[PDB]
Amino acid sequence: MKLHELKPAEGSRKERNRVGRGVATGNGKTSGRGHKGQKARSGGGVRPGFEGGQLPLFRRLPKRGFTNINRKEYAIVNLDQLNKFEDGTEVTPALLVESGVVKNEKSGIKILGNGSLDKKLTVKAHKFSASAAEAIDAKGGAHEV
Amino acid sequence: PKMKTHRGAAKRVKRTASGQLKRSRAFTSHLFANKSTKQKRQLRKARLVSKSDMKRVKQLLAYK
Amino acid sequence: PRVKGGTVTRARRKKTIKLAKGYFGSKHTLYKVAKQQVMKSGQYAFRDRRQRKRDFRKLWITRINAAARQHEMSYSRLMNGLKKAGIDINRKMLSEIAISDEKAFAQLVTKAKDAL
Amino acid sequence: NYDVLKLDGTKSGSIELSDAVFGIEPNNSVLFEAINLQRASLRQGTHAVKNRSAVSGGGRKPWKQKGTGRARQGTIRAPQWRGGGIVFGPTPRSYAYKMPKKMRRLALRSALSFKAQENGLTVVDAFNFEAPKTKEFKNVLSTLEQPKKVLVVTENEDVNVELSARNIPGVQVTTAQGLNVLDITNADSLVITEAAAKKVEEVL
RNA sequence: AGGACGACAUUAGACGAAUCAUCUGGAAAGAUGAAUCAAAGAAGGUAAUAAUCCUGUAGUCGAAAAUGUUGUCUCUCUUGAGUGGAUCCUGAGUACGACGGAGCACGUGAAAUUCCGUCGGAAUCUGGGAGGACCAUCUCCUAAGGCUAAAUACUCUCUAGUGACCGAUAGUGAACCAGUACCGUGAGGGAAAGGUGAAAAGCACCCCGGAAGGGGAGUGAAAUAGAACCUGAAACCGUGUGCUUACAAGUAGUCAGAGCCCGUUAAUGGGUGAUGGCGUGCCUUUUGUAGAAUGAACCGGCGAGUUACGAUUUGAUGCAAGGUUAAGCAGUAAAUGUGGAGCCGUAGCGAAAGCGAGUCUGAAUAGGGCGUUUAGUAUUUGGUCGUAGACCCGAAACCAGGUGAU
RNA sequence: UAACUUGGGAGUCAGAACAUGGGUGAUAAGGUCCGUGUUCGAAAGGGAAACAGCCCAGACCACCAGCUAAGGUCCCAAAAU
RNA sequence: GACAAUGGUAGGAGAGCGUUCUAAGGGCGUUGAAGCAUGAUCGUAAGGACAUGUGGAGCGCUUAGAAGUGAGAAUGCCGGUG
Ligand SMILES: [Mg+2]
Ligand SMILES: [Mg+2]
Ligand SMILES: [Mg+2]
Ligand SMILES: [Mg+2]
Ligand SMILES: [Mg+2]
Ligand SMILES: [Mg+2]
Ligand SMILES: [Mg+2]
Ligand SMILES: [Mg+2]
Ligand SMILES: [Mg+2]
Ligand SMILES: [Mg+2]
Ligand SMILES: [Mg+2]
Ligand SMILES: [Mg+2]
Ligand SMILES: [Mg+2]
Ligand SMILES: [Mg+2]
Ligand SMILES: [Mg+2]
Ligand SMILES: [Mg+2]
Ligand SMILES: [Mg+2]
Ligand SMILES: [Mg+2]
Ligand SMILES: [Mg+2]
Ligand SMILES: [Mg+2]
Ligand SMILES: [Mg+2]
Ligand SMILES: [Mg+2]
Ligand SMILES: [Mg+2]
Ligand SMILES: [Mg+2]
Ligand SMILES: [Mg+2]
Ligand SMILES: [Mg+2]
Ligand SMILES: [Mg+2]
Ligand SMILES: [Mg+2]
Ligand SMILES: [Mg+2]
Ligand SMILES: [Mg+2]
Ligand SMILES: [Mg+2]
Ligand SMILES: [Mg+2]
Ligand SMILES: [Mg+2]
Ligand SMILES: [Mg+2]
Ligand SMILES: [Mg+2]
Ligand SMILES: [Mg+2]
Ligand SMILES: [Mg+2]
Ligand SMILES: [Mg+2]
Ligand SMILES: [Mg+2]
Ligand SMILES: [Mg+2]
Ligand SMILES: [Mg+2]
Ligand SMILES: [Mg+2]
Ligand SMILES: [Mg+2]
Ligand SMILES: [Mg+2]
Ligand SMILES: [Mg+2]
Repeated sequence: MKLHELKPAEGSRKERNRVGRGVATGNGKTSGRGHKGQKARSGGGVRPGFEGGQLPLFRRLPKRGFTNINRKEYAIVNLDQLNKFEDGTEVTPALLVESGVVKNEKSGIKILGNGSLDKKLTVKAHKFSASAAEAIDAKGGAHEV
Repeated sequence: PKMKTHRGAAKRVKRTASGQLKRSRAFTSHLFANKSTKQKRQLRKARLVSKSDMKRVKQLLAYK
Repeated sequence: PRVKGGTVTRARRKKTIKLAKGYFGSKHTLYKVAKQQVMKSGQYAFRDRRQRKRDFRKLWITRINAAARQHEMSYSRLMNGLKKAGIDINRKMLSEIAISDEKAFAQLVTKAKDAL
Repeated sequence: NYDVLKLDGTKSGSIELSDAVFGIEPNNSVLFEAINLQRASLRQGTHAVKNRSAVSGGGRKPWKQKGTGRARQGTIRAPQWRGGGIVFGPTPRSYAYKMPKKMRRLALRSALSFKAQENGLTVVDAFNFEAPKTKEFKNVLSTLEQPKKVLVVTENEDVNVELSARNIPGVQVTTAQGLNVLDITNADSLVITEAAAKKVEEVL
């Protein structure tokens, strides 16, 4: 391409709409605000969620629950994802991270049973679903926490 | 600057897999002698934030 | 960058003023009142293009009426007779004929009367 | 396969350059975004005006709200006033933005491939300049039969080549690491040493 | 606390390449032709637009004197380790408590951690403090004495530069003898106002006039550039005139139309208009305005949805079960390289423990809620929202510090 | 020949007359409050002298062509003394 | 080729005109740029040319980019003049 023949990708660009520039635009004068009231004013309009004095939804409804200070959450790996390692592989958290199956380890690696395992592996993880452990064993492999 | 979460709403909802907002139920605080057994039993069950309310409040929970 | 008012304003207003040539006094001189008058002129011209067709048909009808009465026939009965005779000459042409060669119009009148 | 010429124009040999760098179909969408991005990044953005708060004076109400027959006014520096504050207007800001690295690399490869396909790619064995001489570099360009706008690419900073080409209108000098979409696209022809071409091929 | 010597830098400067001709023109840098330098084609000036005419630029050189930063000598100061556990020391009206306040993102709260006033008031290495009331255990520390560069903030100022910043109603209030003139007792408020020409060559002399002013003559490319002297729009004011008008009821035009006068971007032309039809300005605001509701004397200039950061959606593009970097560092204030900390996605359900393609509810393998039975992510155009004055102008007022009893 | 779903953007929350079913008022109001329809609002054109809301009828632009609607045809003023 | 639609306020959607600046390309200009003035010119609109006079040195065009981008009204501000 040449600097005197530049062309943006079709549909990538659109000219911004300018209000208050005459009647033919269709946004002259009141500039799309209609006539009068709070919403016609510079800076006007109520808080999002305000309902004009009707008790708002998030005050008529009640609060629920608490957050556990010691909450644990595990990086999850399913069997279908384990299917990428060569049979006989020793799958470990380090290998999962390096291979890019797991990005953030969180509180540790849990193996879950979605999909089908098609390889024999020795899997080391912090936790296993009952189904995940059963599938790993049934494919001839082994698992350890 | 960053937009601020509405903390009361955040204390009152949870986002579901499809992006909806699970909510608890009004009329579940007191005066249970004035509501029928069936009323209270069914008020025990959570609902979702309605579509019409979502139009109004969705930005309050953008980070939720 | 800043865009100063520049020349566009004067060019646009001058065009409206030139369109107002011949108007009375301030109306050929001042942009605001010239603009208003040119707006009125456009609206009037739009309306009068349509009114002109009416006016000219009215003129033709009046002249045809006069010619028919000279032949002892009303406009209304002459047009009815021409219709029943199958003659499709329109009012403009009938008027011009009545003006320009009376013998031809008399022949048309006789055709109408025979059809009636 | 591309010819490798000597500064006198004769064929020193041949070189193999990956078509994955010089042989791709250029992606014009990505190339346009890259060019726009570079041009935006060059902007200084130092522009400002004085709003009604910033203009000097204007504290007091010019005359009482009612009774005088005049329009109500609140400060002599309001925007409709001659000498008043500007409504909005420029305010200093950066225009630079980013695109994903993969898109940067794709843009560079697209520009280089466009040169290769337009036949505006010339490979030279080396620049053996010991002292800076604009006249000698001009003669070398003429003997290589180059157009007015030439981008000269060395492997690393070549002081004598830079100094010899610096004053020639339309001639820009860069290194393999310094290649950018604006320079490549502006140039009509690229004159790249064999070492620089190999370095570029490694990088991209 | 000093001293000697040296280096570098700042405060003046010096050298510094290369073009001639003709044409137009008042003038050449323009055009044309033929050359030349370039580590110099940054820039300004010169009678129009110059790499080669000037000032310069690249590059190189330069300091009597003062100042600054530094190096080496000198100078000054100065011991450094281990073993032992008998005794001794290791910051007191302190720590801490109660009450009243304050500060901690934390509004007194279950309120740790930290300060102030008032009152009370420890222990001593087998000690003391902390790990968000509190106790135990464990772990980490060792208060109630002091000092300490750098990375960070800012710009009245100086030097060298930069700008998809302004270009005389803009840009500083101030391009100009401006914080002036002017206003006010005072604090304080606060303007307007740039342009002869390349060169002043700035009109010798004659004529009307008291002068002002003018007509010639002359200078100049131009005076029709003659002193707020480049250009010179509009409102407004005059002189002349082609058509027209003194029986007529007019939002002033429009459509029809003779007569008269012209002759163009040459088009089934231009100016005028006897007479006929039709016809109550514009804006705002209204159920509805010719409205006797609002606004504008006229003309000109100026005068109102913006930008930043977040959110969301749509379009675009790259990559894709992946996608993407932030600060930082390098780079030319660039592109860009590097940087994987972090963020989003790849799994949901539950208040939670937790379980997991399921989970929660439930005594239930029942029923029901939310889920599973692919697509995301980064940047960006558009739309909309949030935080910001957030489209522009307008109160009456509130608070703070000053100035006034002429 | 529409309809529904999802998502982006709105405006509107002063309504009027007329006809008709009713309340109220006095089988008063160009009154007031509901139901139903039309028109105005946001609709120019023809008729009702003039006359948002009545009657006819919904203007993409041009024509010195034709047929009709409401309403009209002695003159103003087109068409039947 | 046919035949269907095209009144419209708030408002939504689309396509465009013109202004200043920037980038690249390609041009114009003392044999006269911009500006101004006049004309019987062209385009569906915003608007675009051409000729002549004035003027005296700067300015188009193409593609893309960016905005202090368009005024008739605010008892608007400043100036000039009725
Ligand atoms: Mg648009
Ligand atoms: Mg509209
Ligand atoms: Mg308006
Ligand atoms: Mg709107
Ligand atoms: Mg309004
Ligand atoms: Mg209202
Ligand atoms: Mg509204
Ligand atoms: Mg209430
Ligand atoms: Mg309870
Ligand atoms: Mg400008
Ligand atoms: Mg203007
Ligand atoms: Mg007045
Ligand atoms: Mg200003
Ligand atoms: Mg010199
Ligand atoms: Mg020289
Ligand atoms: Mg010469
Ligand atoms: Mg206390
Ligand atoms: Mg404690
Ligand atoms: Mg304590
Ligand atoms: Mg604890
Ligand atoms: Mg420090
Ligand atoms: Mg000026
Ligand atoms: Mg000023
Ligand atoms: Mg000023
Ligand atoms: Mg002048
Ligand atoms: Mg007379
Ligand atoms: Mg309305
Ligand atoms: Mg009223
Ligand atoms: Mg009146
Ligand atoms: Mg009013
Ligand atoms: Mg008035
Ligand atoms: Mg005005
Ligand atoms: Mg806003
Ligand atoms: Mg006294
Ligand atoms: Mg009524
Ligand atoms: Mg009423
Ligand atoms: Mg009704
Ligand atoms: Mg009507
Ligand atoms: Mg009528
Ligand atoms: Mg008929
Ligand atoms: Mg008649
Ligand atoms: Mg329409
Ligand atoms: Mg229609
Ligand atoms: Mg729109
Ligand atoms: Mg503007």
